[PDB]
Amino acid sequence: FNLISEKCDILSILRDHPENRIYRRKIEELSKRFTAIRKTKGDRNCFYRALGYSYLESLLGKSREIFKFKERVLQTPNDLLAAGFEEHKFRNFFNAFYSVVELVEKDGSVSSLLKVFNDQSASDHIVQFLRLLTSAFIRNRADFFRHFIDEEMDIKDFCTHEVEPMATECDHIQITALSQALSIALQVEYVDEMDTALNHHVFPEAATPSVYLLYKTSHYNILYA
Ligand SMILES: *CC(=O)NNC(=O)c1ccccc1Cl
Repeated sequence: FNLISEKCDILSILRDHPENRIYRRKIEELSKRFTAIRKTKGDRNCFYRALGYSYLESLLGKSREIFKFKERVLQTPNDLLAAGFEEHKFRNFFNAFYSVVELVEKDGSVSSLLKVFNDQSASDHIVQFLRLLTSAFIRNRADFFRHFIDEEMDIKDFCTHEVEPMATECDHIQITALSQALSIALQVEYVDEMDTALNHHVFPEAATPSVYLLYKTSHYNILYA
Protein backbone atom coordinates (compact mmCIF):
# COMPACT_ATOMS: atom_id res chain seq x y z
CA PHE A 1 0.00 0.00 0.00
CA ASN A 2 2.82 2.35 -1.12
CA LEU A 3 0.73 4.31 -3.72
CA ILE A 4 -2.76 4.43 -2.07
CA SER A 5 -3.04 3.60 1.66
CA GLU A 6 -5.48 1.64 3.79
CA LYS A 7 -8.34 3.72 5.29
CA CYS A 8 -7.34 5.71 8.46
CA ASP A 9 -9.35 7.82 10.98
CA ILE A 10 -9.26 11.51 9.81
CA LEU A 11 -7.42 12.76 12.95
CA SER A 12 -4.50 10.33 12.23
CA ILE A 13 -3.04 13.08 9.94
CA LEU A 14 -2.46 15.47 12.89
CA ARG A 15 0.89 13.56 13.26
CA ASP A 16 2.01 14.95 9.84
CA HIS A 17 2.19 18.54 11.14
CA PRO A 18 2.70 18.20 14.92
CA GLU A 19 2.36 21.44 16.94
CA ASN A 20 1.03 23.36 13.89
CA ARG A 21 -1.81 25.59 15.35
CA ILE A 22 -3.57 26.31 12.04
CA TYR A 23 -3.20 22.87 10.51
CA ARG A 24 -4.49 21.38 13.76
CA ARG A 25 -7.59 23.73 13.77
CA LYS A 26 -8.49 23.02 10.09
CA ILE A 27 -7.97 19.23 10.47
CA GLU A 28 -10.20 19.28 13.60
CA GLU A 29 -12.87 21.20 11.60
CA LEU A 30 -12.55 18.71 8.70
CA SER A 31 -13.05 15.79 11.13
CA LYS A 32 -16.58 17.09 11.89
CA ARG A 33 -17.66 16.50 8.23
CA PHE A 34 -15.51 13.47 7.15
CA THR A 35 -14.89 10.10 8.96
CA ALA A 36 -11.81 8.65 7.19
CA ILE A 37 -8.88 9.37 4.79
CA ARG A 38 -6.55 7.48 2.42
CA LYS A 39 -3.03 8.89 1.80
CA THR A 40 -1.46 8.94 -1.71
CA LYS A 41 2.26 8.90 -2.77
CA GLY A 42 3.56 12.44 -3.58
CA ASP A 43 5.24 11.55 -6.89
CA ARG A 44 3.61 14.26 -9.13
CA ASN A 45 0.83 11.81 -10.26
CA CYS A 46 -1.34 11.89 -7.12
CA PHE A 47 -4.32 13.93 -8.59
CA TYR A 48 -4.84 11.43 -11.45
CA ARG A 49 -4.19 8.39 -9.19
CA ALA A 50 -6.54 9.68 -6.39
CA LEU A 51 -9.41 10.66 -8.75
CA GLY A 52 -9.21 7.42 -10.70
CA TYR A 53 -9.18 5.21 -7.56
CA SER A 54 -11.88 7.18 -5.63
CA TYR A 55 -14.33 7.41 -8.58
CA LEU A 56 -14.04 3.72 -9.49
CA GLU A 57 -14.48 2.80 -5.74
CA SER A 58 -17.73 4.88 -5.78
CA LEU A 59 -19.11 2.70 -8.66
CA LEU A 60 -18.72 -0.70 -6.82
CA GLY A 61 -22.07 -2.62 -6.80
CA LYS A 62 -23.97 0.10 -8.81
CA SER A 63 -25.02 -1.80 -11.95
CA ARG A 64 -26.66 1.19 -13.84
CA GLU A 65 -23.82 3.64 -13.12
CA ILE A 66 -21.21 1.02 -14.19
CA PHE A 67 -23.02 0.42 -17.50
CA LYS A 68 -23.22 4.20 -18.25
CA PHE A 69 -19.52 4.74 -17.38
CA LYS A 70 -18.38 1.81 -19.57
CA GLU A 71 -20.40 3.27 -22.50
CA ARG A 72 -18.47 6.60 -22.12
CA VAL A 73 -15.08 4.85 -21.70
CA LEU A 74 -15.71 2.93 -24.96
CA GLN A 75 -15.98 6.29 -26.85
CA THR A 76 -12.71 7.79 -25.38
CA PRO A 77 -10.48 6.40 -28.26
CA ASN A 78 -12.45 8.78 -30.55
CA ASP A 79 -11.59 11.78 -28.35
CA LEU A 80 -7.83 10.77 -28.47
CA LEU A 81 -7.88 10.27 -32.26
CA ALA A 82 -9.60 13.68 -32.87
CA ALA A 83 -6.77 15.43 -30.89
CA GLY A 84 -4.07 13.71 -33.01
CA PHE A 85 -3.01 10.77 -30.76
CA GLU A 86 -2.27 7.55 -32.71
CA GLU A 87 -4.09 4.32 -31.76
CA HIS A 88 -0.89 2.20 -31.74
CA LYS A 89 0.60 4.66 -29.21
CA PHE A 90 -2.42 4.87 -26.78
CA ARG A 91 -3.59 1.21 -27.08
CA ASN A 92 -1.66 -0.09 -24.03
CA PHE A 93 -3.00 2.71 -21.73
CA PHE A 94 -6.66 2.50 -22.96
CA ASN A 95 -6.56 -1.35 -22.51
CA ALA A 96 -5.31 -0.94 -18.91
CA PHE A 97 -8.14 1.53 -18.05
CA TYR A 98 -10.85 -0.66 -19.69
CA SER A 99 -9.44 -3.65 -17.73
CA VAL A 100 -9.83 -2.01 -14.33
CA VAL A 101 -13.38 -0.85 -15.22
CA GLU A 102 -14.23 -4.52 -16.01
CA LEU A 103 -12.69 -5.49 -12.59
CA VAL A 104 -15.11 -3.06 -10.86
CA GLU A 105 -17.93 -4.78 -12.74
CA LYS A 106 -16.88 -8.49 -12.41
CA ASP A 107 -15.04 -8.57 -9.05
CA GLY A 108 -16.78 -5.71 -7.22
CA SER A 109 -14.43 -5.65 -4.19
CA VAL A 110 -12.51 -2.72 -2.58
CA SER A 111 -9.56 -5.09 -1.96
CA SER A 112 -9.11 -6.09 -5.69
CA LEU A 113 -9.36 -2.44 -6.82
CA LEU A 114 -6.84 -1.26 -4.18
CA LYS A 115 -4.43 -4.08 -5.30
CA VAL A 116 -4.53 -2.80 -8.95
CA PHE A 117 -3.92 0.87 -7.87
CA ASN A 118 -0.92 -0.28 -5.70
CA ASP A 119 0.60 -2.35 -8.59
CA GLN A 120 3.17 0.13 -9.94
CA SER A 121 2.76 -1.07 -13.58
CA ALA A 122 -1.08 -1.24 -13.75
CA SER A 123 -1.49 2.01 -11.68
CA ASP A 124 1.00 3.97 -13.84
CA HIS A 125 -0.66 2.73 -17.09
CA ILE A 126 -4.02 3.99 -15.65
CA VAL A 127 -2.48 7.38 -14.75
CA GLN A 128 -0.89 7.74 -18.24
CA PHE A 129 -4.35 6.99 -19.86
CA LEU A 130 -6.01 9.67 -17.70
CA ARG A 131 -3.26 12.19 -18.65
CA LEU A 132 -3.71 11.52 -22.43
CA LEU A 133 -7.51 11.89 -22.09
CA THR A 134 -7.10 15.21 -20.17
CA SER A 135 -4.77 16.54 -22.95
CA ALA A 136 -7.21 15.40 -25.71
CA PHE A 137 -10.19 17.05 -24.05
CA ILE A 138 -8.34 20.42 -23.63
CA ARG A 139 -6.97 20.32 -27.23
CA ASN A 140 -10.39 19.51 -28.74
CA ARG A 141 -11.97 22.42 -26.78
CA ALA A 142 -9.10 24.94 -27.00
CA ASP A 143 -11.48 27.98 -27.50
CA PHE A 144 -13.45 27.07 -24.32
CA PHE A 145 -10.29 26.97 -22.19
CA ARG A 146 -8.96 30.24 -23.71
CA HIS A 147 -12.38 31.98 -23.27
CA PHE A 148 -13.03 30.94 -19.65
CA ILE A 149 -9.52 30.16 -18.16
CA ASP A 150 -6.81 32.32 -19.75
CA GLU A 151 -7.01 34.20 -23.09
CA GLU A 152 -3.13 34.43 -23.28
CA MET A 153 -2.20 30.74 -22.68
CA ASP A 154 -0.58 28.53 -25.31
CA ILE A 155 -2.86 25.38 -25.30
CA LYS A 156 -0.64 22.94 -27.33
CA ASP A 157 2.57 23.81 -25.33
CA PHE A 158 0.71 23.58 -21.97
CA CYS A 159 -0.64 20.11 -22.89
CA THR A 160 2.79 18.90 -24.17
CA HIS A 161 4.67 20.10 -21.03
CA GLU A 162 2.19 20.10 -18.10
CA VAL A 163 -0.48 17.36 -18.86
CA GLU A 164 0.93 14.47 -20.99
CA PRO A 165 4.27 13.72 -19.17
CA MET A 166 4.26 11.50 -16.06
CA ALA A 167 5.05 13.27 -12.77
CA THR A 168 3.86 16.78 -13.91
CA GLU A 169 1.83 18.64 -11.27
CA CYS A 170 -1.76 19.78 -11.96
CA ASP A 171 -3.55 23.10 -11.60
CA HIS A 172 -7.28 24.08 -11.87
CA ILE A 173 -7.46 23.53 -15.67
CA GLN A 174 -6.51 19.81 -15.55
CA ILE A 175 -9.06 19.19 -12.73
CA THR A 176 -11.90 20.87 -14.69
CA ALA A 177 -10.93 19.08 -17.94
CA LEU A 178 -10.74 15.50 -16.51
CA SER A 179 -14.02 16.06 -14.49
CA GLN A 180 -15.74 17.09 -17.78
CA ALA A 181 -14.06 14.38 -19.93
CA LEU A 182 -15.42 11.51 -17.68
CA SER A 183 -18.50 13.33 -16.18
CA ILE A 184 -17.03 12.89 -12.63
CA ALA A 185 -18.38 15.35 -10.02
CA LEU A 186 -15.75 16.10 -7.34
CA GLN A 187 -15.29 18.41 -4.35
CA VAL A 188 -11.82 19.65 -3.30
CA GLU A 189 -11.25 20.79 0.35
CA TYR A 190 -8.35 23.30 0.67
CA VAL A 191 -6.04 23.19 3.73
CA ASP A 192 -3.17 25.71 3.74
CA GLU A 193 -1.19 27.25 6.64
CA MET A 194 -2.89 30.68 6.45
CA ASP A 195 -5.26 31.76 9.29
CA THR A 196 -8.31 31.55 6.96
CA ALA A 197 -11.49 29.44 6.56
CA LEU A 198 -11.39 25.77 5.60
CA ASN A 199 -13.07 26.04 2.17
CA HIS A 200 -14.02 23.88 -0.88
CA HIS A 201 -14.71 24.08 -4.66
CA VAL A 202 -17.07 21.73 -6.61
CA PHE A 203 -16.38 20.57 -10.20
CA PRO A 204 -18.76 21.31 -11.86
CA GLU A 205 -20.56 24.13 -9.89
CA ALA A 206 -23.96 22.44 -9.80
CA ALA A 207 -23.11 19.05 -8.72
CA THR A 208 -23.62 16.34 -6.08
CA PRO A 209 -20.04 15.01 -5.67
CA SER A 210 -18.96 11.34 -6.12
CA VAL A 211 -15.41 12.05 -4.89
CA TYR A 212 -13.97 14.26 -2.12
CA LEU A 213 -10.21 15.21 -2.15
CA LEU A 214 -8.09 17.03 0.44
CA TYR A 215 -5.53 19.45 -1.11
CA LYS A 216 -2.61 20.25 1.19
CA THR A 217 0.97 21.01 0.04
CA SER A 218 0.64 20.47 -3.79
CA HIS A 219 -0.79 17.09 -2.67
CA TYR A 220 -4.26 15.31 -2.96
CA ASN A 221 -5.53 12.74 -0.40
CA ILE A 222 -8.95 10.94 -0.48
CA LEU A 223 -11.76 11.86 2.02
CA TYR A 224 -14.83 9.81 3.09
CA ALA A 225 -18.09 11.67 3.99
C1 LIG B 1 -0.34 15.22 -6.34
C2 LIG B 1 1.13 14.94 -6.19
O1 LIG B 1 1.73 13.93 -6.51
N1 LIG B 1 1.80 16.02 -5.57
N2 LIG B 1 3.23 15.99 -5.48
C3 LIG B 1 3.85 16.01 -4.25
O2 LIG B 1 3.20 15.71 -3.22
C4 LIG B 1 5.28 16.45 -4.27
C5 LIG B 1 6.13 15.99 -5.31
C6 LIG B 1 7.49 16.46 -5.35
C7 LIG B 1 7.96 17.33 -4.31
C8 LIG B 1 7.14 17.75 -3.31
C9 LIG B 1 5.79 17.32 -3.32
CL1 LIG B 1 4.69 17.96 -2.12
